[PDB]
Amino acid sequence: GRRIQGQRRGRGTSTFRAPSHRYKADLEHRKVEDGDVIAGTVVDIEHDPARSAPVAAVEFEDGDRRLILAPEGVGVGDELQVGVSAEIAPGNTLPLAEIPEGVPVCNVESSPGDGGKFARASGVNAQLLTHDRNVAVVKLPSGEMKRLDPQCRATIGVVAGGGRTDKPFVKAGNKHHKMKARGTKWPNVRGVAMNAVDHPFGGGGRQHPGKPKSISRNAPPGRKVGDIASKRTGRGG
Amino acid sequence: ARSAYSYIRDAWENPGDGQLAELQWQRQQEWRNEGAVERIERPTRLDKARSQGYKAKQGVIVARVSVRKGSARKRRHKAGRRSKRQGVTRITRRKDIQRVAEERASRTFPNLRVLNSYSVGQDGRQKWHEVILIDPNHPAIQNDDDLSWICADDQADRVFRGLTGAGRRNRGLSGKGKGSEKTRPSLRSNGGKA
Amino acid sequence: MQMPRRFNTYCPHCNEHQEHEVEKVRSGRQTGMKWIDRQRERNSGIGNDGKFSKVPGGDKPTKKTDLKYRCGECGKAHLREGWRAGRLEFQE
Amino acid sequence: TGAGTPSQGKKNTTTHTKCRRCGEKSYHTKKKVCSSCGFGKSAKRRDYEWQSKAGE
RNA sequence: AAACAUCUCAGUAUCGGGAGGAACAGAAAACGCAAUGUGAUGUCGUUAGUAACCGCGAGUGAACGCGAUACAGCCCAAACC
RNA sequence: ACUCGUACGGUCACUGAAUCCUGCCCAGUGCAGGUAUCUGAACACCUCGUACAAGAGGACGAAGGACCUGUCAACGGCGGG
RNA sequence: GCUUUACUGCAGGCUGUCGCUGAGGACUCUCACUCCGGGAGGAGGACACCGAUAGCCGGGCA
Ligand SMILES: [Cl-]
Ligand SMILES: [Cl-]
Ligand SMILES: [Cl-]
Ligand SMILES: [Cl-]
Ligand SMILES: [K+]
Ligand SMILES: [Mg+2]
Ligand SMILES: [Mg+2]
Ligand SMILES: [Mg+2]
Ligand SMILES: [Mg+2]
Ligand SMILES: [Mg+2]
Ligand SMILES: [Mg+2]
Ligand SMILES: [Mg+2]
Ligand SMILES: [Mg+2]
Ligand SMILES: [Mg+2]
Ligand SMILES: [Mg+2]
Ligand SMILES: [Mg+2]
Ligand SMILES: [Mg+2]
Ligand SMILES: [Mg+2]
Ligand SMILES: [Mg+2]
Ligand SMILES: [Mg+2]
Ligand SMILES: [Mg+2]
Ligand code: NA
Ligand code: NA
Ligand code: NA
Ligand code: NA
Ligand code: NA
Ligand code: NA
Ligand code: NA
Ligand code: NA
Ligand SMILES: [Sr+2]
Ligand SMILES: [Sr+2]
Ligand SMILES: [Sr+2]
Ligand SMILES: [Sr+2]
Ligand SMILES: [Sr+2]
Ligand SMILES: [Sr+2]
Ligand SMILES: [Sr+2]
Ligand SMILES: [Sr+2]
Ligand SMILES: [Sr+2]
Ligand SMILES: [Sr+2]
Ligand SMILES: [Sr+2]
Ligand SMILES: [Sr+2]
Ligand SMILES: [Sr+2]
Ligand SMILES: [Sr+2]
Ligand SMILES: [Sr+2]
Repeated sequence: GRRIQGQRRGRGTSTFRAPSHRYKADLEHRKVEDGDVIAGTVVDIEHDPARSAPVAAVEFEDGDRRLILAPEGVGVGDELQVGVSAEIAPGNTLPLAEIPEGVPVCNVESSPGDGGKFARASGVNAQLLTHDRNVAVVKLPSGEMKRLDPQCRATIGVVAGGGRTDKPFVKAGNKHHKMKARGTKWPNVRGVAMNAVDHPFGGGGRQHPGKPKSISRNAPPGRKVGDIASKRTGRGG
Repeated sequence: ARSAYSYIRDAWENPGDGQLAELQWQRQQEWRNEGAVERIERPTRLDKARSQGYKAKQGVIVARVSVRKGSARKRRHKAGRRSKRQGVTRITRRKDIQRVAEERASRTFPNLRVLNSYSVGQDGRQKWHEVILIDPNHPAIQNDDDLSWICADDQADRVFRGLTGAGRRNRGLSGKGKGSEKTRPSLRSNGGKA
Repeated sequence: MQMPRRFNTYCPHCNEHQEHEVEKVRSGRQTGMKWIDRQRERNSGIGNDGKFSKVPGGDKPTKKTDLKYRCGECGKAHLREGWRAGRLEFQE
Repeated sequence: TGAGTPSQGKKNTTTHTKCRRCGEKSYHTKKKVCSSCGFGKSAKRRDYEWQSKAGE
């Protein structure tokens, strides 16, 4: 047959790329020698096209102007701190080790110094649970218990823009606008609505997959469609 | 008495034992950080180099080359083929890696001509060979009784035409009798069946 | 059908009638060193392997007797044409 | 709108132009590659054995 | 191959790289008319559709030797300096 | 490539606004989990065979399968008497 | 051209084995190798990646 859409994606052609030339910046934590002698002032709150959430422009003591992943409750004029000795308040960044247990955090690093990987989306937050000298236990937004190096840096508080998902798009036109700001091909044509040549589910007098949808983890690209390695399906049981 | 050279030779008969083992373990670390073709002031295997024609003289250059290990790197057939010509994974190329290495080296030094080459080990993902190249335009060589032969016009790009020792072996030209019916005088003249 | 385990008949070796013992031919084990075995390895590779890609044929509804006739005095055996028989049980 | 006559009216783009190297009107001014001699693509001159009968 | 998969078409068409006036080969870890014999290498004639291969099908297919052409044999590495 | 993205994400699919609802079936097929025992290749190992090798057999046994379980807004099914 | 529990194969995925690969049926270590870090250094570690091969699945493809 022909390659399915999922295979066209990987070539990274314009149609599937994210409008990167329009993106502002990557909200990675600052790199500090030590001492925590780094503080800056929130000079402005901006819109981040890539995340549909707000971001804060900060001016640091040493003259560095950079955008930061903003937690909720951060405003212009406010002073932020980043370091081991940083104070324990919303908007500040410091290693998990220095963070007190039971404090909601965001933009948590995976490996000390990477800049933050976890909990960066609208209104989300990781929950620092357990401490230690060798392992910091964090509960990620998905509910998973993640064991992290206590040296991994994070930002106190939850990500700004929460509740974004609580309101429906109402119309296609709204979805449309959002999609134009992401690396995504939209709208979506169902597999069963295509010709046999274009998808495992195409073809047939009436629409219906001519096979079970749960596909094996080992299936090759082009065949891995539908419910991938589902441990179960439906709502019952 | 034994030449000092015979000691380098003897060490290399078992590159995985003795001091040589430790040298390689150390060296390869540096080699892995070097490029595809690195010119070097002196052969790692002196005995082998001199044995192959190397001389400490102007116009004689030595370069180490690394190449990715394994079989062929082929793209599967887009157009119809019979089971036989559908093979993709276990099919290997016809030129050994030493030969590929000799050519890359010669491309790097467009003006020099490949004289010979030898192996200097490998790790799990690549192989290294050192290549001796000669400057056919340098008078120190045009006047050498043992190397001036490589200055002839018909010796230009000799490596690309299989005129190298590694080239000749790979073309099945070693044997003078049985087995060379389709290799001598050339693979092409024998319809490419060797 | 029934079959006598032993009986008098002609032995093409002694060249005279003598008692024979009848036995069903038991398959001998292969060595894997015949020319055909070498050809299979030699000619099988990537893709279809011609004859070496074919698999075991079918079966006839009834097979023919596959017996050995052993002379009771010279100890040598001879073979005979077989005849279709659904079953062959020896008497004694 | 038909693919024929009506769609021919929209054609006013310049692509292939006189090539600096070979002189043929085959230098694609958008790709900056000559479809006839290879200028812009290769130092060597564009050539192929299929440009003639196999045994000639 | 009166289908077709091994096989065939064929190492052909076509592609990448490279030399010359011609290329390539070439002074035996050869041959093995087994010898008290030949003596670098191409090529031509023959050996021969022979040996060998092969759903042992269709088909594929040498070599030694012999008769010719032309003939030509040398240089390193190391030992010792 | 997705991605200057990180589960309020984005990938893969089905249905197709709101409203009231969405029953029964896990035997077959699919996916996933488990698995005492059974089965399960190669290398290494052991016995036989070979002054060696081919080879025959053995022991061990991964995924997988047998077997058990979960699962239908998973393929689908919901009859005759 | 298309389909599939048609024939035969081929990609691809999972899995064992050998090489990369080191020291003291379960284990410790660091020195290759991998990852994080501007750097110091940290995490991991003879595994993983990669080469080879074996078994299973394999209309994604021929
Ligand atoms: Cl969305
Ligand atoms: Cl060269
Ligand atoms: Cl019988
Ligand atoms: Cl002779
Ligand atoms: K064919
Ligand atoms: Mg960022
Ligand atoms: Mg867009
Ligand atoms: Mg749709
Ligand atoms: Mg349609
Ligand atoms: Mg299809
Ligand atoms: Mg439907
Ligand atoms: Mg419908
Ligand atoms: Mg010739
Ligand atoms: Mg035919
Ligand atoms: Mg036939
Ligand atoms: Mg042929
Ligand atoms: Mg011969
Ligand atoms: Mg001399
Ligand atoms: Mg509709
Ligand atoms: Mg990196
Ligand atoms: Mg098909
Ligand atoms: Na060169
Ligand atoms: Na063969
Ligand atoms: Na025909
Ligand atoms: Na046909
Ligand atoms: Na055949
Ligand atoms: Na004679
Ligand atoms: Na069922
Ligand atoms: Na058609
Ligand atoms: Sr980043
Ligand atoms: Sr970074
Ligand atoms: Sr369908
Ligand atoms: Sr239900
Ligand atoms: Sr040249
Ligand atoms: Sr073969
Ligand atoms: Sr095969
Ligand atoms: Sr039958
Ligand atoms: Sr239209
Ligand atoms: Sr126009
Ligand atoms: Sr170009
Ligand atoms: Sr050309
Ligand atoms: Sr002569
Ligand atoms: Sr509805
Ligand atoms: Sr089931």
